[PDB]
Amino acid sequence: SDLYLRPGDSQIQFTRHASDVLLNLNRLRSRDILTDVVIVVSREQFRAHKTVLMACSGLFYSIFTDQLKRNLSVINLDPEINPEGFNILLDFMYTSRLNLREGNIMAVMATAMYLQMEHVVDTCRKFIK
Amino acid sequence: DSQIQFTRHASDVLLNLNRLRSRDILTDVVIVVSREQFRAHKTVLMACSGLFYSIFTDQLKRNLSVINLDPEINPEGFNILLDFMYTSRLNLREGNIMAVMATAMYLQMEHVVDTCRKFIKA
Amino acid sequence: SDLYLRPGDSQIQFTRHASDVLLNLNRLRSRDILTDVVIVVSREQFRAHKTVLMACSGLFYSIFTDQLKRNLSVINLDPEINPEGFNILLDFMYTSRLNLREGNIMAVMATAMYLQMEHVVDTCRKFIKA
Amino acid sequence: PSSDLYLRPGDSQIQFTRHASDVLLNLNRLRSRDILTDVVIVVSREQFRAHKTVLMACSGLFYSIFTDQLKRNLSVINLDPEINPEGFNILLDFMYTSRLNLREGNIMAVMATAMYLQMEHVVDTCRKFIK
Amino acid sequence: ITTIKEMGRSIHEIPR
Amino acid sequence: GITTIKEMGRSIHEIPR
Amino acid sequence: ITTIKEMGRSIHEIPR
Amino acid sequence: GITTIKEMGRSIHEIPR
Repeated sequence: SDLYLRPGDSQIQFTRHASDVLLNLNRLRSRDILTDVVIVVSREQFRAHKTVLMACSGLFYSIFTDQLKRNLSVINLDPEINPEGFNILLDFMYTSRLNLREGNIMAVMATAMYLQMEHVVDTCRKFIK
Repeated sequence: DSQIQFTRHASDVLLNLNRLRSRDILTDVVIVVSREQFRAHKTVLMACSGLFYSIFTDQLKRNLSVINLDPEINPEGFNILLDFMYTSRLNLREGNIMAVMATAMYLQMEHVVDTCRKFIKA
Repeated sequence: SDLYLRPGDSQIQFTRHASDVLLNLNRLRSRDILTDVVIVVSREQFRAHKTVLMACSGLFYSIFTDQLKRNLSVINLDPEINPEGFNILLDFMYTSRLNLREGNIMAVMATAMYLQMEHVVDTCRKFIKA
Repeated sequence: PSSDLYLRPGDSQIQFTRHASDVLLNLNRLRSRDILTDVVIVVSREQFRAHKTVLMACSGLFYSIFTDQLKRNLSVINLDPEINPEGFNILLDFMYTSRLNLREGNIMAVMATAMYLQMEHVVDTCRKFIK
Repeated sequence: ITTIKEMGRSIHEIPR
Repeated sequence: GITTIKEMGRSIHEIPR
Repeated sequence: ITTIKEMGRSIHEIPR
Repeated sequence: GITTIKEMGRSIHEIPR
């Protein structure tokens, strides 16, 4: 008898793999491990990973797709950008959770507009209904 | 007061992360396996492999761009596990299922090992 | 009576104009608009405006003013020049921001010597010490 | 501690506050010396050599022309005959100097030329000026 | 707190 | 031919806080 | 020649 | 983090008249 390993071609889909990757990406961020860029927003600094910023922000995609800034390590945003709004959206990029409260939803939305996070803006538009 | 949860966000981030690898964008390490090489992101490799998490946290071994795996590691087995880290999809081919399982032990990916053990039959 | 306008002369100084011009030049550069040169630094390249390069670098001014080298399209720097050092200096030219991270301070400084950017050098010595 | 002559400010960003003004002045010196100028603007009887990049930075009209592939390779631009060569010369100096010089009897010209060149921020500063 | 789930796409799709 | 499985448990180690 | 300062934006912003 | 410094002096060379 043949103890052969199964019929053959097979594929396994790990449903929660995407979530566990992102959670671990945050743990790396929260411990400042392999953070490769510091975002300067109105003299207040935020460290993050360039790849996560590109995946989420259409703006950070445009920025680090460009040769000048692709391999650099500092980005100064428009000084009008609210630092609180950016910090709320950076936590969304890593946790899938958007922590908007009443009073800062207008700042969170207009900052998502600056970062070219198109789908996050629309979810705020419907959240005024 | 409120909070919104985007259920497929993590899935969208991983897809975009694989698109960056696909276009070779901000890849910061090459993994040499026997003859062949594999470009990837150190952050994705640390998120998924207990072994890669171990080097890239070591102080001296943080600023290195070429990792050489042991010559015994099968490139075809590593490539299957690498595509897994970016896609949640582990493709066990006709003749690789033992290699993929073995490489996963080397990479300290204990959960993928445990899943294949429940899968292997004979 | 008369609705005459100003009965004399006056000059309006637009602060942040130069800051706004350079940002737009940086945008034109980021879009490969009217870039007239690529700077090859070892295994790396950079599109740029020869007008911006000449403004900031003694070396690029010395080259692109020469009648013979005026209409050059590709400039290969010395193979010793550090690309990450030059990358920081080209970024500075378009932003007014010189980022000296712990990795490559001496690299940024050395490349600024090579590029005849003596004012940047004198500022690294001014603040960075040992 | 003292045995280690490591470069003291580890990570630092130096903001050269006047670097923008310095770059724009040197662009103007290159203009005055006709160095790497790529276009001549003909305003009625006079001619103005300039750099298209500085023109696109400041003018919405020049940005719109030098933007489609068909027109960014043009050597000679003829402004409309109505455009005052004096009014244009004042605005062109503003592009290279951040200084808009308004002598008596030119302010309406500068404002009208700015509307032509689609420099709407200058135009609005002139509206504030009259009033 | 109010927790509202969103089943749609959260970020843009980086092209191939 | 291409039989697929869904594993819904954790796939990778959890990087500690 | 009375000078006047102007701290507003002087020219349009070229999109990224 | 990154220590920010202003520099009010001339940043580049002055192309002569």
